[PDB]
Amino acid sequence: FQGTMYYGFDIGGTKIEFGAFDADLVRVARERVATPTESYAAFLDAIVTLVNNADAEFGVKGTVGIGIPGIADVETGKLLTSNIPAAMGHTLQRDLEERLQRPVKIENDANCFALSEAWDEDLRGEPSVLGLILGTGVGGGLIFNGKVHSGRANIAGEIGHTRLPYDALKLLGMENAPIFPCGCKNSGCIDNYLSGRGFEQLYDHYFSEKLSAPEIIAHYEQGERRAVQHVERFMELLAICLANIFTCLDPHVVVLGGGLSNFELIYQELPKRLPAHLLHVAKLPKIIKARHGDAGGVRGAAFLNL
Amino acid sequence: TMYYGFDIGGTKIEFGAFDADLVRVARERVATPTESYAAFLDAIVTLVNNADAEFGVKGTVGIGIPGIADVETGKLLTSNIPAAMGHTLQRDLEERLQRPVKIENDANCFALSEAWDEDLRGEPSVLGLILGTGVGGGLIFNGKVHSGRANIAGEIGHTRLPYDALKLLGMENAPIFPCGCKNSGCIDNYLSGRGFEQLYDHYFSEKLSAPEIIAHYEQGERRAVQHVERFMELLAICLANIFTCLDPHVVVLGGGLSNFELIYQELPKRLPAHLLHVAKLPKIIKARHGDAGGVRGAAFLNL
Ligand SMILES: CC(=O)N[C@@H]1[C@@H](O)[C@H](O)[C@@H](COP(=O)(O)O)O[C@H]1O
Ligand SMILES: CC(=O)N[C@@H]1[C@@H](O)[C@H](O)[C@@H](COP(=O)(O)O)O[C@H]1O
Ligand SMILES: [Cl-]
Ligand SMILES: [K+]
Ligand SMILES: [K+]
Ligand SMILES: [Zn+2]
Ligand SMILES: [Zn+2]
Ligand SMILES: [Zn+2]
Ligand SMILES: [Zn+2]
Repeated sequence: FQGTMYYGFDIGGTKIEFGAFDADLVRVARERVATPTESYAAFLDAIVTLVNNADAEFGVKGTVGIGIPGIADVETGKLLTSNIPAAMGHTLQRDLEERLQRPVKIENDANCFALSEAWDEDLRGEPSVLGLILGTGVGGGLIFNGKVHSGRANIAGEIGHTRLPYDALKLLGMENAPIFPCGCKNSGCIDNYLSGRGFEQLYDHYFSEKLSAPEIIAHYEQGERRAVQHVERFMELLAICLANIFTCLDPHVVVLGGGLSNFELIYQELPKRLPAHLLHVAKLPKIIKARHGDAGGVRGAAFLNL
Repeated sequence: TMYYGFDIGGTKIEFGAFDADLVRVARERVATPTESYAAFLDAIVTLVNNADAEFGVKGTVGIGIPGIADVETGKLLTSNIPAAMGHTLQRDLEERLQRPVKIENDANCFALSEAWDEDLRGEPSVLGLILGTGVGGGLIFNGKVHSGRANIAGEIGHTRLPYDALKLLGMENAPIFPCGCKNSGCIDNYLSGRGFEQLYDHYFSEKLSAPEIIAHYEQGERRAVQHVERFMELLAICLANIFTCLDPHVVVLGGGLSNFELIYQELPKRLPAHLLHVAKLPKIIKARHGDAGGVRGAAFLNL
């Protein structure tokens, strides 16, 4: 008999990342199916397919932990997923507990990322860890003394739904700054600026060409003028926004995840640009790239059931 | 054992002595001597010696300061006390008083003492907010203060106005106030009792005190009513941003402006529009130890 198997899902806009971990926490399955962002019955279908297929492959009933890009209402279980309008308002935990006939744990994706990153031996004893996801949206997971702070209403770490601070707006032209609409239905949330999507939207606003983030970064590496101006602006915008956040939270370690965390220039430029925007006595946190690559979410979700 | 706590203020120095059972047995209140650093130091030193002489012992010394002691050098950054800026307070006092001294941020001390109240025992998180000469925060998670990598945790006063607050204040026409930290537009200069006054004076060109403006508001005077409506909305917008980041279970307000009772009625009404749809309000309460939370938290550093 296989024993206990822990399944984790990291749900994104585009793909559902699935992982199965055995009794020793060795990853023994890895799947990536398309995220159905049309039907909700189909979104459920994808999740449900993955668990049953894995059930049949190892011949067990795995536990199910799910990391979602949003929040499950603490009273109703209904989802708020700002960059997934498909899933908005659904009782995901109950609906999956129905279809799968077992308990399901649901947590925010950045919380799961921060939890798994902070449980690494090098970080487990740090007094605080901030996990930041820069993907389709901007999300945070807050760990204090090794325990996730999920907040009054599962909102802790929702830095993506804070508005651009004055010094960022000044950088972007003040009354001429682009004010992007947000999936939360507010406007000017940093979710729409510091994410990989926001990086792209800012380029398009200033330069009127809809390039992807990888394309803009390749142009930057060739020293192309528009991309260089964009990247300079973006690095300063990211430093200003993070300096504000760090003046509030003052984390010991910041771990970055999501697609835009692979832009290596970030780790060189933040330490240079942050000091101007921090208090005189501030000391920089250690700012590091995710140590589990793109798997932090899957692992943290699986490990909810530990 | 006698435990001394000092809460050092923009305006005044609060002193308290707690006996072995933690009963408050001394209370003194001197003005904060913010002209000279010699005079600042002297006041603290006077209060310890006087209390030493009165109870005939050498009590422990915990101090809550409106600022940060550099984690590496011990030098102070006190944005609204230019007198103390740059000084090695802990070592200077340990010299003059010939015993160890603990130094912590004033809002940290306030939050710690408020969070250890029986009513708040077991809350997963507490945010203590000081709205005084400046704006300060103390973050408590599972009963323990998070002081941060460099003793900056909870420095929400030195975050800049968010876009929705600037829009409320006129965007490119919004007043951008200079800050004691040497940045500009920090909320320290807007949501504090001082900032409340500076916003009134910017819009109405009269330098009234916060109590005077509030009294005029209570009479229904037009300028004060406009100001208070603007202020309440500004406070809700700024705190909604902060609560979307921190999502605290309980928010305890302290400092002079926490006595403006309208705040407890208006925040719950005005916060929801600016929070996420699934946000639930934190319990928003007035300090349960009145003006003593800082003194008690400071004293109890040495517990
Ligand atoms: C209220 C909300 O929906 N906030 C979400 C936040 O919960 C989430 O952690 C963050 C990052 O997620 P992503 O993997 O890029 O899709 O995206 C924000 O927009
Ligand atoms: C960098 C700094 O000086 N920040 C301070 C902060 O540490 C402090 O908690 C806050 C409140 O203090 P107050 O009782 O009004 O005099 O005032 C802010 O200005
Ligand atoms: Cl004060
Ligand atoms: K989060
Ligand atoms: K603080
Ligand atoms: Zn938003
Ligand atoms: Zn190209
Ligand atoms: Zn400041
Ligand atoms: Zn008057």
